[PDB]
Amino acid sequence: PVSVDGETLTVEAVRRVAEERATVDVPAESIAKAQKSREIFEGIAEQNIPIYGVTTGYGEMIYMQVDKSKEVELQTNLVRSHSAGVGPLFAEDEARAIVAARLNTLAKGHSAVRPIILERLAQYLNEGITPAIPEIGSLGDLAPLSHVASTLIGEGYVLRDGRPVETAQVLAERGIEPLELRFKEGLALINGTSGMTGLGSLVVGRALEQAQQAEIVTALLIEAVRGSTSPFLAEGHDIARPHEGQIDTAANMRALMRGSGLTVEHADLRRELQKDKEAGKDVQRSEIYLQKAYSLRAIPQVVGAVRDTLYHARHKLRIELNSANDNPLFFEGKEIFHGANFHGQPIAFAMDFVTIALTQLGVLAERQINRVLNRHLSYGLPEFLVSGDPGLHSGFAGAQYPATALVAENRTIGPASTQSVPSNGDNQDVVSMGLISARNARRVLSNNNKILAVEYLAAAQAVDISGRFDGLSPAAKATYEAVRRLVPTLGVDRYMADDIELVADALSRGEFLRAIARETDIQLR
Amino acid sequence: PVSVDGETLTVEAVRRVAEERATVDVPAESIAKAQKSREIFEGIAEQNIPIYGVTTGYGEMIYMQVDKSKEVELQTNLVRSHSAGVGPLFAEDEARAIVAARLNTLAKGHSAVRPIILERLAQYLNEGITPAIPEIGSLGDLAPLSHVASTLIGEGYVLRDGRPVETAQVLAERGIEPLELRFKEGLALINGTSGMTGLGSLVVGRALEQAQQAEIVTALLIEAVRGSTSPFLAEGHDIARPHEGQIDTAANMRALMRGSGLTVEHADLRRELQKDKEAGKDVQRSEIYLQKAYSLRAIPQVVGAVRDTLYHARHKLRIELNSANDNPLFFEGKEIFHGANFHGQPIAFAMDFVTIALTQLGVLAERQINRVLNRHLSYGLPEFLVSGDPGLHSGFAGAQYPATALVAENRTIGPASTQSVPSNGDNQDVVSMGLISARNARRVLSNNNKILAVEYLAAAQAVDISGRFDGLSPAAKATYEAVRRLVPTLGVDRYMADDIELVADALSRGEFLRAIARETDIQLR
Amino acid sequence: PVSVDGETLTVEAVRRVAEERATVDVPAESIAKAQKSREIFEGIAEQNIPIYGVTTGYGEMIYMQVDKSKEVELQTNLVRSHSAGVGPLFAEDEARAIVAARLNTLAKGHSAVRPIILERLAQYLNEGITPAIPEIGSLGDLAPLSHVASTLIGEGYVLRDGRPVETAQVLAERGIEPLELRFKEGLALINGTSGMTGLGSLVVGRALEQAQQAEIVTALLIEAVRGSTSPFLAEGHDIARPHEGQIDTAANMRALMRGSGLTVEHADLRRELQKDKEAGKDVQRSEIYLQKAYSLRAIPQVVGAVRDTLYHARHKLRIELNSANDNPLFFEGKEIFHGANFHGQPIAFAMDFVTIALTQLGVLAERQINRVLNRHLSYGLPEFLVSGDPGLHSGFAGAQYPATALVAENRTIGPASTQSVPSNGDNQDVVSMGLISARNARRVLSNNNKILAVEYLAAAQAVDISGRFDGLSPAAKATYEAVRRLVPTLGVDRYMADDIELVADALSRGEFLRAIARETDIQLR
Ligand SMILES: *N[C@H](c1ccc(O)cc1)C(F)(F)C(=O)O
Ligand SMILES: *N[C@H](c1ccc(O)cc1)C(F)(F)C(=O)O
Ligand SMILES: *N[C@H](c1ccc(O)cc1)C(F)(F)C(=O)O
Repeated sequence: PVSVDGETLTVEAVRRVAEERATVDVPAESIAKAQKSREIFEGIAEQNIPIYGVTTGYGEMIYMQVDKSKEVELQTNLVRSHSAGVGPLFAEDEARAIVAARLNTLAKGHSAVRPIILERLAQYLNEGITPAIPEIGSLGDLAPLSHVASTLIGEGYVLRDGRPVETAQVLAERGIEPLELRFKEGLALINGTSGMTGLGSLVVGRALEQAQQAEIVTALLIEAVRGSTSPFLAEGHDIARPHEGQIDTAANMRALMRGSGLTVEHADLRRELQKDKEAGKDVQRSEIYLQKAYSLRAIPQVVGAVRDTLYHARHKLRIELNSANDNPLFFEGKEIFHGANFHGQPIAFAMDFVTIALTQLGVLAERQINRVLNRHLSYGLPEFLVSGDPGLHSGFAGAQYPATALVAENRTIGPASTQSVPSNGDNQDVVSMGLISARNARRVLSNNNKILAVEYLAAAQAVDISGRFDGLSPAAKATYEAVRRLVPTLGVDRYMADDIELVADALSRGEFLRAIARETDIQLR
Repeated sequence: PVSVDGETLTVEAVRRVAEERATVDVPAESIAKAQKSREIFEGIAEQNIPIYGVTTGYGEMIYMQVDKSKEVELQTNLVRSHSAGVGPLFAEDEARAIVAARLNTLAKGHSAVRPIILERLAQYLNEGITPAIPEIGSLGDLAPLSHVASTLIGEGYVLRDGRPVETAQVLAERGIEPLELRFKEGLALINGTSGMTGLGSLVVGRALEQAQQAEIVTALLIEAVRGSTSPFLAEGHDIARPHEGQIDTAANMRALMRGSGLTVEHADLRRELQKDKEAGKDVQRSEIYLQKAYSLRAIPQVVGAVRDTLYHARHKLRIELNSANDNPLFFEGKEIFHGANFHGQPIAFAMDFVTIALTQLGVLAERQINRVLNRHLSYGLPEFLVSGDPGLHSGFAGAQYPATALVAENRTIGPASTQSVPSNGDNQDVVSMGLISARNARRVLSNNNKILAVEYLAAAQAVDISGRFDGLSPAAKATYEAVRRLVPTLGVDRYMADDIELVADALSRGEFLRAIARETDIQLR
Repeated sequence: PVSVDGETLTVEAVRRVAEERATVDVPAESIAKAQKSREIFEGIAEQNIPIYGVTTGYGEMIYMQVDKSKEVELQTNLVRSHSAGVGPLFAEDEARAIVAARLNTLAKGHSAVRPIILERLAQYLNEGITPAIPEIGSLGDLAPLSHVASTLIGEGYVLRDGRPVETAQVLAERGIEPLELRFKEGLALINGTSGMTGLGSLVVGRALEQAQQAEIVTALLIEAVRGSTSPFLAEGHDIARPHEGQIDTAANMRALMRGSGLTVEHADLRRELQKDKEAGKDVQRSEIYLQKAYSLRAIPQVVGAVRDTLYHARHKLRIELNSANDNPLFFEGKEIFHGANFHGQPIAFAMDFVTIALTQLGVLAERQINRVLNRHLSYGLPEFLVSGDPGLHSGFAGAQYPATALVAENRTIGPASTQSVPSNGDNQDVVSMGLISARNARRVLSNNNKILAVEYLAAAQAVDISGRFDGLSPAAKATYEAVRRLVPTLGVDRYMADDIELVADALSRGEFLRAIARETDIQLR
């Protein structure tokens, strides 16, 4: 079970609830802290004193004072008038992550909402009731969260087999009686960063697994091309350049290639090269390369930088997940806090940074593909990995194009966290556009799986063409088998699309990270 | 019927074939010119002389000389090895536009393909056989066109109710015997810009209708707010600043508001303002604005600039549609032309420019929405168009957000025509990424319909709140009725998403352009 | 004196050396380490053992084996052939930061450089010999570092009065004998990230001061328009949403407005509303805003997010400064390390994020300017801060434009860390472009000072027009006076460009941060 206590929720926890339908539980302590903050708050709203969104209009219309006698209407009109989302609907897991983020937020106890709201949200998650949430509308997350809030009151739509269905129907067929929003409840359900933070959580968690799966195929490729292990030696990172991510990537690369009979040690390389040099020449040519190209050597530095960005994003997301990103807020013994914790700037930036970092991860993976397919660049491998008569067959020549194209495409994706546009009578004069940033990172993550899919297939192909299977390390063999289990060796030319999408789906499921765990002792950071 | 003669095909013609399933016909003359270019070419290939893609390997593997005895295999291996597309599938109309563009290209007669290829392509279009074409893979359009070529040989997949189905099955169930590719036919079917040019055609055609529909709601809005007609007077454009698009937009605005009883003439404005000024004051305040804000005045200049960009794009597309964008090429009495007419740079640029122009069209539409919803900015209209008790009801306050958000999103879309990345052993060292550019423009076009949807609804709402219906011009009344036919006046607050998507779908169908044509004499440029 | 030991250098220290010309000293322990490593390495090189860039060609030409008899020539040809920088030259302070970063890198003792090289770079810094370094060339920093390396051997140019002067002459004048590059010294000098790390250090250090100065004006503005203090209450951050930067910004704002007679507490706002309301009916309008717009309420969340980004960048830069970003590397008792520690991905990413963060800092400042100039949003202040008769005078109307334009300009600056382009026979197939990333950030930083300059002038003007000087807090009176000491109150309209440039310059040297330190007891985070 996952404890949604507004204090200890983690990015991985969110993914379990969202992706693996893990049961959720709001601890008694959170319910208690919620019921008590609600109790006090109600006594305040009963005196009809000015409170944003409770006894006043919303946004710019805050100058409008509303009498407590309207309590339920004010909250309902809000949820309805703001359910203005457009575009595609979020997938089931994305919608669950968002709902989980809003629940954790309210579970912190400063939102002044009745316990049944938390209970009803936890119920929807546990009973598989997923709101239909359109992706566009959030300025950074009113619209998206309004569609969620709608379902709690028997309105809006819920997801069922990919399509939206009236909430009223699904609820009636559940024996669940919709709720009636009271003081501040409508506002609290929609005034937060749960959309960008929920989706961001999924993206960053998966981004880290992608970094791992990139290291996994990179290792296999390095073995298949008989690269040097020098670039990954601990001294060059742990000692000479202590960036956390760099140290982690190098450690993972050393572990992945451990036991390989194909990789080369620097000592052997220079000795081999030394034997190759004559004594009378001041300058002489050699076919031996003491060092390989950047794409097969600067891995610790590049993927490591990506990891650093991802670590920073996860840290921000963890703080956010367990924060009262709502307004106004309640603190026992104090005036009602009127601030802007609903402003997603910290997540907007974090996700924009993830978009950039993942784009470079893809750039690296595509150049490695180029490396293995180019005869002048690959170590003893036929052009474009053609196993038969080249020219007559193109081998992987056509498969490189989608990878190359996705790099160009990811590069057309610009930062959204800096594109605020003033709205609502200039009341919202500076916003974060955070959910766009999150959707941007998701897109790159998705495109990267396709790029990586081509690389995984190319690597497995490089293995059988060279006849180097037996030399592969235990991990490389596991990776190879995982690919071959999905797609066979490329003999004559054939329709490629199905094979690529098959491997890319596997990557999106973390299937290669699983193969390593299930087939080796290796523990990847 | 649409004549696909490789000489006179127009962007509108492509849309008819693609969107309205208009019958296609390859004229006897084109078939003749095709059979004759094929005849001669065959005599050339029979001498086993070096010809790219016919008797040699493809791309970098052109150094590989292939014997004519392989004819069919070479062409088939090519189509299969290059069907490496990934991502979503193009919709039925998009796939039809692409196929139509490839047919027109071959119909020009310099591709040296057998007539049955043209006949079979025309057959697929006329019989409703739509290839399943994944959107990603083209470097600017091998992969996408390879998926098309696959279906001609009974391979790959075809679209059926949104899903891909094996071509072999569908063909067998059609009594159609797949084709067998011969000398150069596989290469000719995939070596062109038909993907970006086919999709570009649809986008630009629809872009022009969007410009018209933006002018339509802008006119209604100007009437509803009682704006001045001064900005649209012919002298200010036809004489003072002769940009084609500017002249066209102003002419359309004058025609649309013709007969309005709400608009104001400059003469009346200054007279009204003159009566309002005292004689003893050197400087005095007034609530009268002789001029309105840019969003309700710089329409000719802004939408006109958009039109200019769109006119330029359509011109490029028309030239491209009727060009031999293929390689190598055949010209009677000459050596086989080995060039690069498959390079989509002219379309890549054109579509990137359309992406930019349409983004600004959206920027303008969103500020007009802001204009009508802001009490301090709208002419005698309640805040956020709330017809009842503001504050208690938010009216259109929540509806502005998706429009504002889409502007920010369109701004994160960067040019693709400059992002070439070298591939295929540096053989393709400079590409255009044109299909990405085309998909970029499509996205903005799609987002703009949502922005416009909010504006159309806001305008109709501004009409009933002000009680100005009776004053609307014949065209404004037609536009108003068209909206009300889909969505009712906004009384109390209510779920907005459905209403917005309903109007946006209508816009994507050109429903408002239709209302004007069907309800008025007005002829819009 | 700043200790350059390759272990403890800080960004702050880098600035002292670069901006304040603090003296540099390589500690004896570092000299001893470098000496020992040099002697051991020399013994290895003397045996003609294959070592990258010592006994082999460079980059792709690593396959060329060069005899040790060409020691000096090899290192020298490298520096010359790579001194291909173009574009403007870095300023004195920027060039010193680059030299400083390189010196610290070599001082770590893993570069196998003779101690004299450390001594000479130190001497250039301590004696004011500044390399003329072209800003463009680095793929991320060979070209720019090669121009620096050139000056050590008496070649290239030295900067003087913004003009380049042949090094040989300068050294001849100062009485210094150029050095002769020995094994690996040419490569060690140019094979690192000192260009982006040096420049990045200055930028990040100043960016933090810019965040402080943004908080300083914002505090003054808030007092000038009597905004609420509820948004900065500790429990809303320290407790509710503990993002480090957010907590710091709130804490700073709290300290800045302490002792103000103009700011209002939420308790007051609600009491004023409670009284303004006369419970006769349910819904009523009020002129009182219980909460202010985002630009005056979301300060901790937005500037806090910027701080978070800057803290991460500073942390990455601190690690990088004290790293052996060079290749190959010497580790006693171990094989020579052949990796890629010269790859700037970690800093390239870091600076791209700083570019993004600062852009948003400017977006916020520009909207705050819009706030006080717009009569509908200023809260009683005259339109455009005109003190005389509006219309006849425009006041600050024209001054807003450069600020607005700069926001647009900063948004046209895209990430560079993702724009790698393969070069050098594909040996450098994945680079970082980090120096471009650092210059992008410097540009936004510079542009922001202009935006803030207009805001500082507008704030002070608002103080004057409202006659609220006496009600200002101590910090606010100090900020106000600092401005007034440079620019007079705006009476009649007048040329504004000199006034803005004067305050923009004051901001670039941190004069406002200094006024606070000198006039108050406030210590800002
Ligand atoms: N997030 C609130 C809000 C603003 C505007 C509309 O239409 C709905 C909700 C808020 F106002 F911004 C706030 O909580 O301060
Ligand atoms: N468009 C051709 C091509 C190149 C590469 C691959 O793999 C398939 C097809 C061409 F080579 F570029 C050409 O026609 O010149
Ligand atoms: N930075 C080195 C380099 C590369 C290319 C050229 O032309 C000069 C120097 C290196 F190669 F990258 C290296 O491995 O250090």
